[PDB]
Amino acid sequence: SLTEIEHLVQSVCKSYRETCQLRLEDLLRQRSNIFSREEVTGYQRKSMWEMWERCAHHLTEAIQYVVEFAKRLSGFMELCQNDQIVLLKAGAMEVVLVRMCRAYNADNRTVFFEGKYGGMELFRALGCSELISSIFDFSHSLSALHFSEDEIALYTALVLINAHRPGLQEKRKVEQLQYNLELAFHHHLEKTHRQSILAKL
Amino acid sequence: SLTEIEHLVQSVCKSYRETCQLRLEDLLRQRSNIFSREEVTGYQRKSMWEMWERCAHHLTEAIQYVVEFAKRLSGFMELCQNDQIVLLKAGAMEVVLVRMCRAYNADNRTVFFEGKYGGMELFRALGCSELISSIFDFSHSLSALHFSEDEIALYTALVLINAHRPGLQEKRKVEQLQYNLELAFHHHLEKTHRQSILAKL
Ligand SMILES: O=S(=O)(Nc1ccc2c(c1)N(S(=O)(=O)Cc1ccc(C(F)(F)F)cc1)CCC2)c1ccc(F)cc1F
Ligand SMILES: O=S(=O)(Nc1ccc2c(c1)N(S(=O)(=O)Cc1ccc(C(F)(F)F)cc1)CCC2)c1ccc(F)cc1F
Repeated sequence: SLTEIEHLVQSVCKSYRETCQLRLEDLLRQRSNIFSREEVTGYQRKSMWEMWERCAHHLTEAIQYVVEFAKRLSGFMELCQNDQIVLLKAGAMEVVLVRMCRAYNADNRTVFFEGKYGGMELFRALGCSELISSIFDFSHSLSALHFSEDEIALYTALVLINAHRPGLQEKRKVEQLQYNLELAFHHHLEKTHRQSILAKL
Repeated sequence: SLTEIEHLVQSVCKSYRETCQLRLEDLLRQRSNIFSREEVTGYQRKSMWEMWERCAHHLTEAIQYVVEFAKRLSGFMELCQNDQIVLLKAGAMEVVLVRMCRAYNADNRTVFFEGKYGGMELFRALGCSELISSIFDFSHSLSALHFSEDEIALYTALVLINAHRPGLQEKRKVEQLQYNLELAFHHHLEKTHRQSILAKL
């Protein structure tokens, strides 16, 4: 449990990288590529039905990739079908949300969506202004932690692999996986000098 | 195709009745059982996260029952796995919405939700006031058609079994199912003297 834990970090990070939808360098570069008023207006003039379809498609894709990420964690495939589903039900949306913070630009308060960056107003046709502001505020406050890629990988791993979830058959097995991931997270934070973030999550 | 079509109506209606979540008589009776201010306030004070969980659970249940209804239609099981999924993806939410009109009371503008009736304000914590009003307006306008149970059964059947859906392997097979359901719908409307509704949907 020294080279074993160092392989778990390498593994979690690789599983994350190969199941992240977008490469970070493209997300950062594309910050300058902002939707015009004309384009934003095009999205706002879409019917409530059309927009919900579009946005539901993207969410579904995002969740699929989170499933692929979960399957890639050591031990996740060894859980009974009930537990796999429970952990994904309790964890997926939180992982999508943390993953989305990468696509959020706190400087101008925009997100990457369908190839360009735009603000909350993009989603006006959905009729969820309050919900969308709360999603943006979450991203905003999470972006102030300046999470590295490797940190997202390890942290989203711990979000999914949570033994406290209601409905779980094998609490003890999940506890072991969780514990190994906790060791992995805290180890990588020690070597990178980033222990300070533990207090503020 | 006279006793055959009369058996299809009986069949569709029975499949609907055994996959409707709530009996209509209970829905109508429970119209008088309205949430108090105290109870409505309890829902509004729930966090955005808590309410979304609750409402997502109910939606998921509603969709499950719509799946059971689809499987119960003659020919639906005979479609390849791709087509089954396509038709459910394109149709489910529309069926949920039509089914929900039964739980909507146009007289006081309330819906049945978790055991009592309440208005739009129940869902304030979700942050989707615009979306929720559009759902209520849909129910409102649909409730003015005064759809019988048998009519919902046959109409929701035609919503799902639509050959025009993008992504379909066996367009010709779905066309045959659709056509039989169209015959069944129009037949039942003839015998019940309710041809007038065809113009206004
Ligand atoms: O390409 S996206 O679909 N763009 C995007 C970026 C931000 C948002 C939305 C969509 N949407 S959406 O409805 O089309 C899909 C969506 C994404 C995330 C969430 C979240 F609440 F779980 F975070 C909900 C819906 C509205 C909420 C904010 C995307 C999805 C996941 C991700 F990690 C990054 C993304 F850019
Ligand atoms: O017991 S319900 O869950 N109560 C109910 C009645 C009306 C609504 C909601 C919930 N919700 S919800 O978010 O908790 C579940 C939901 C139900 C229907 C739809 C619809 F848009 F597809 F119609 C969306 C969400 C908000 C929209 C209006 C229910 C679900 C389906 C149904 F056909 C009848 C119901 F009463």
